[PDB]
Amino acid sequence: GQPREPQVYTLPPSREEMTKNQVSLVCLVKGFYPSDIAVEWESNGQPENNYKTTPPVLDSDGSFFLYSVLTVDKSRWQQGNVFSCSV
Amino acid sequence: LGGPSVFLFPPKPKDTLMISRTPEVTCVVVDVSHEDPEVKFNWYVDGVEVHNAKTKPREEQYNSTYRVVSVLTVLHQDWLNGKEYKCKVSNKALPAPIEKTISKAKGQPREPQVYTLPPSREEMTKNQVSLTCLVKGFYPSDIAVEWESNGQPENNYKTTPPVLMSDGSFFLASKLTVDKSRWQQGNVFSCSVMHEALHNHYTQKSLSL
Amino acid sequence: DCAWHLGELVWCT
Ligand SMILES: *[C@@H]1O[C@H](CO[C@@H]2O[C@@H](C)[C@@H](O)[C@@H](O)[C@@H]2O)[C@@H](O[C@@H]2O[C@H](CO)[C@@H](O[C@@H]3O[C@H](CO[C@H]4O[C@H](CO)[C@@H](O)[C@H](O)[C@@H]4O[C@@H]4O[C@H](CO)[C@@H](O[C@@H]5O[C@H](CO)[C@H](O)[C@H](O)[C@H]5O)[C@H](O)[C@H]4NC(C)=O)[C@@H](O)[C@H](O[C@H]4O[C@H](CO)[C@@H](O)[C@H](O)[C@@H]4O)[C@@H]3O)[C@H](O)[C@H]2NC(C)=O)[C@H](O)[C@H]1NC(C)=O
Repeated sequence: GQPREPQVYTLPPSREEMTKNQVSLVCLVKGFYPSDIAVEWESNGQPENNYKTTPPVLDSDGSFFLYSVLTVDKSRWQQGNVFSCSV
Repeated sequence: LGGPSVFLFPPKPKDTLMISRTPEVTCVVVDVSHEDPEVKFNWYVDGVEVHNAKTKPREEQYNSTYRVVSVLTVLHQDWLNGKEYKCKVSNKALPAPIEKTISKAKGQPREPQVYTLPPSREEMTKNQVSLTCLVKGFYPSDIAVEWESNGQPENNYKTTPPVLMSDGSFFLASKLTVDKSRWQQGNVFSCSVMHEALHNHYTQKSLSL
Repeated sequence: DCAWHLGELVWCT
């Protein structure tokens, strides 16, 4: 098919997850075709490596989506630096 | 060309976790010849032979082979207790009978943590939006995730495979797509999750605008 | 107690 540009959203931790020593930052990448894509995470210019990215899933409109989850010490979600997802 | 191969399947998670459903293990025999369609099945539960398995109708594959299937009902708690299920398959195109064993994964079960996350601000400009149910820290990876609104299943969601986290437990995310206007209305959406480690195998989390 | 999911019984203890 014709290629499709992904929409990329970074979702913050749920107020409910704030009870743990670590929180999850969630990246939703959706509406992409083909299924080959690279997700990177950064905080104030530095690479973040403690993440897992799901394989692409075929979506109902025939594009793919995926999610990437960065797990970070909750200390740091309280030091403040913006964590951000990129393709 | 063969002869046969045996695939042993476990129950669906939803059937092992719901007392109102019936879990079964399924012993599937493929590449059974037309010359020798006759298959003998032996079943065992933790090494002990059982006799309550039932053979399904033989299925013509139209490729010179039949598919021959034996089904064994399992007790919910037996599965969840980790008992071993063995299917032994004999057939004249087989030098030795084939044995296959399955059970629940071995490891300390871990409760999933379930968090629902609203669409991003950035998504509010589109015709449909995404509600995310993040389910993390679970073990083993057998899990059911569904969504609902006002009593009724939502069908328009997709769920990633479980993905293995470094600590040996799993996570996944389920994405429910709804018209931006259904979200705008302030309707309550729920992510229901079934897993062995939750109290009574069930949790539900909701969110709205 | 018991869990229900959509009016179907999940589990009780
Ligand atoms: C002649 O044809 C037959 C039939 O094949 C079909 O027809 C032909 C014309 C073609 O169109 C084929 O594409 C069709 O398959 C051929 O039979 C096939 O042989 C394959 C091996 O040669 C065998 O491959 C192995 O498949 C395993 C997975 O099987 C799953 O998934 C497939 C789809 O992926 C599905 O079609 C299969 O039936 C089977 O489906 C699951 O079945 C179980 C049990 O029925 C279900 O679980 C039960 O469900 C009930 C309710 O329904 C309830 O929940 C119960 O509690 C529960 O137990 C389950 O839900 C089904 N799931 C799905 C998703 O459908 C693989 O795991 C296996 O991989 C392993 O082995 C490999 C090496 O072989 C390794 O590489 C690998 O790493 C793994 O270890 C193989 O891929 C096919 O399944 C089989 N097809 C069928 C339909 O049986 C035959 O090969 C051919 N012969 C010749 C000589 O040409």
